[PDB]
Amino acid sequence: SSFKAADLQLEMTQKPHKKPPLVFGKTFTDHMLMVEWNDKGWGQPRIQPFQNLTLHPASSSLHYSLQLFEGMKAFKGKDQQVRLFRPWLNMDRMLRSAMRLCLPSFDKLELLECIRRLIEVDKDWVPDAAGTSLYVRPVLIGNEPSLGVSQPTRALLFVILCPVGAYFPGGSVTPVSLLADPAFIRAWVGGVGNYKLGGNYGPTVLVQQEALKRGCEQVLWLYGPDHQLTEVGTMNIFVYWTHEDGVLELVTPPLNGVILPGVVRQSLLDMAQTWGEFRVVERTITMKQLLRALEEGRVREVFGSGTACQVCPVHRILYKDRNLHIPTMENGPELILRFQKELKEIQYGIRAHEWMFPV
Amino acid sequence: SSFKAADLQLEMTQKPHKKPLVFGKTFTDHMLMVEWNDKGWGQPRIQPFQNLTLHPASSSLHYSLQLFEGMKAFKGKDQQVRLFRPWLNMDRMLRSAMRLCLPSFDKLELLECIRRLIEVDKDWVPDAAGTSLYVRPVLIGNEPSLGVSQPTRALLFVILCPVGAYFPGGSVTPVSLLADPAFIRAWVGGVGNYKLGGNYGPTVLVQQEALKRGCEQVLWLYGPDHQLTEVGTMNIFVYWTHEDGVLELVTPPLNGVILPGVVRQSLLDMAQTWGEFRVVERTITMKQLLRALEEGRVREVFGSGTACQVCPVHRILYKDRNLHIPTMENGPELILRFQKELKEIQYGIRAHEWMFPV
Ligand SMILES: CNC(=O)c1ccc2c(c1)nc(-c1ccccn1)n2[C@@H]1CCC[C@H](NC(=O)c2ccc(Br)s2)C1
Ligand SMILES: CNC(=O)c1ccc2c(c1)nc(-c1ccccn1)n2[C@@H]1CCC[C@H](NC(=O)c2ccc(Br)s2)C1
Ligand SMILES: *Cc1c(COP(=O)(O)O)cnc(C)c1O
Ligand SMILES: *Cc1c(COP(=O)(O)O)cnc(C)c1O
Ligand SMILES: [Cl-]
Ligand SMILES: [Cl-]
Repeated sequence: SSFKAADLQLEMTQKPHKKPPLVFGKTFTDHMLMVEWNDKGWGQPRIQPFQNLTLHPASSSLHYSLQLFEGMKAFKGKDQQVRLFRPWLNMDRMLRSAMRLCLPSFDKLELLECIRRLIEVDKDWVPDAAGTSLYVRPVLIGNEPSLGVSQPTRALLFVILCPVGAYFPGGSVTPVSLLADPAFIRAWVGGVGNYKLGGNYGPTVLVQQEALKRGCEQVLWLYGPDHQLTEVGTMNIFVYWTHEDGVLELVTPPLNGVILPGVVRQSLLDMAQTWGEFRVVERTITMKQLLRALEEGRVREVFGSGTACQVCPVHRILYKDRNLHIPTMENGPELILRFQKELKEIQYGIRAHEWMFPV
Repeated sequence: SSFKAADLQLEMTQKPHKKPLVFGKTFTDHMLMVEWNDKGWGQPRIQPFQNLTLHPASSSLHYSLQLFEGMKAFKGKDQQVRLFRPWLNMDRMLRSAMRLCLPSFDKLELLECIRRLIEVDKDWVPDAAGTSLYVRPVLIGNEPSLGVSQPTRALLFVILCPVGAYFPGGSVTPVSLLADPAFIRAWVGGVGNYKLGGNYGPTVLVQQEALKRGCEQVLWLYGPDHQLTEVGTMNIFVYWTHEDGVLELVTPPLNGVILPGVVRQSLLDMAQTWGEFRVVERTITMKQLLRALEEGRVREVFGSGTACQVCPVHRILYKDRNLHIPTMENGPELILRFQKELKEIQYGIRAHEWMFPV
């Protein structure tokens, strides 16, 4: 069974936060969704003032990382209408994460409505400046007051919101440099890298500091003896090139266990497939193929995809000691600009689309 | 710079709870709490047991900036309470902290604080055969920020649980293991060698799969040669006559996918000290185990950890095929010897530098 949006309880706040220089993830809206689960099943969902959590010191969320999260954006169009981008995919992914951690199942459409209801309550937090959005952070945590390692008998689902600025505030895509060092592993086949679980991120903090120490902005996560490019930072990685077989192609790593199935990533594949102008494939990509392709001037554009930026160009990769220039910016970046344009059009209501869910 | 035990703020409880055991559900009256931030560590405080108040954006809950430890205090016949090799836990906790970019601290200061805490709740430490006080330190990040970055805030706390005897009737009872290579606990280059919360959540579903398949625990296999790495949340040992005809005690080496257990190390030390057979840290593969079993060379297989000290293994389900492991048939002599000596040391029957008095 599941909590129902029909049973939503609303507690409006009596201490409205002073509304706003928006740094991602540091500013929170006035309300939050909160739903508890125990042996009686799910409690009633409530929207309530933004407040601290009270947790037992033995809560399984804090000892054995019984935790998962989601990340999606709500967009305010020119028509002043707020919409969520392909939220159904986030709910699908959230439910898969929950099952992987033996956390309680819920109804994806019910949570979607509760989230819709929450954003409606806090709709005046949704900025409308170009490229801005409201970031939605649903979380599901185990909350058993017990040091045993087992399926929890209690859990907490909550959602908080953050207004965020344009990822490219200059009003144009700015490329990033990547550290590609095979010493670091994000995830492995047989692991849980393909689920959006807190456990996958904690260990990356030190690696990201190492990228900074070596003059890079983000980490290119390599995997295997053959140095497969899997993801970049917290984003999916795409390469637009002419492959060894002479075919112009957009490639991204396949969903074989080490890749988080990004909503933007799936959207880019869907869009590109639909245009039908070039080959679009899911295949592994090795550092050896990339080096060769750069030597032969076959690489046009490399970029990350994710809710944060939508698509972010890469201009450099430090692989061991070798500094590799990636000619993304010298090639438009045509495909990147085309993706941003079409996504912006869809997201901000410029052109009505099944991918958008009205608040 | 670390917090100091000298600065301890004691706040005794207003209303003490009545004493009694399922592991990890009963807690004592007090807990240690220390806060960290841009001004460094606050002052440590032993305060009554109580809830944590966390910002809903806490990095402990979003990005698993969390680590823990697990160790036991034992109350001997002289009613003195002793911790088993706590310095090793402190060493391991600090390594974990550094791996997650959480604040460094002084190992001796934290141990003294834990000692002070246990002293305050000394009467919670049970003394019946096989019982102990379980000590659970935790360090968590606590940034009120969704950025994935080094936290500028953190929380170190320690809670305590009295626990019963791991074995019913004071007698080792063996377990069955599921050995399925599809499930991978940790990878070379990963963080399996640190005691981070993120390593445990993913195992919950795998343990359920184990139960569904008639087994009690998971045997964690690694690599294309199906190396035996760990069993459940414990290290794994094999006592056998090796391919070269020599009697040996073997356990996988600390190559990155193995958690360096305190009991594990103590079993190696103890067996090395007896100098009666070969003690070695070497990779163990399923192929080697199968051939050894077929040739009658395996005497005992067991796990080691703070939970039970040593736990015999009598069956492994591998590739839809049940392998009988003749551990109980062989005494289990080594297991029993290890348990007895650990027990004598732990409950003070024999003096030993491994024990830290409270
Ligand atoms: C307006 N800004 C946002 O909407 C935003 C910004 C950052 C977000 C954000 C939203 N959401 C997240 C986030 C955090 C954890 C998991 C998933 N997403 N993050 C991560 C924070 C830490 C850095 C990380 N950046 C990268 O991985 C890369 C930059 C360039 C390349 Br190529 S990769 C993004
Ligand atoms: C009296 N009991 C205890 O002191 C006790 C019991 C269990 C403990 C316990 C104390 N402390 C922990 C624990 C939990 C997480 C990390 C480390 N230890 N655990 C784990 C709980 C989940 C099951 C796990 N068991 C195993 O892995 C195996 C049993 C037999 C073999 Br062979 S393997 C132990
Ligand atoms: C969330 C996430 C993605 C995909 O992001 P979307 O916003 O769903 O496109 C990719 N990789 C990692 C590591 C992530 O955490
Ligand atoms: C804690 C732990 C060990 C070692 O336990 P000790 O009690 O330190 O001997 C081994 N393996 C795993 C997976 C653990 O969590
Ligand atoms: Cl969709
Ligand atoms: Cl020691």
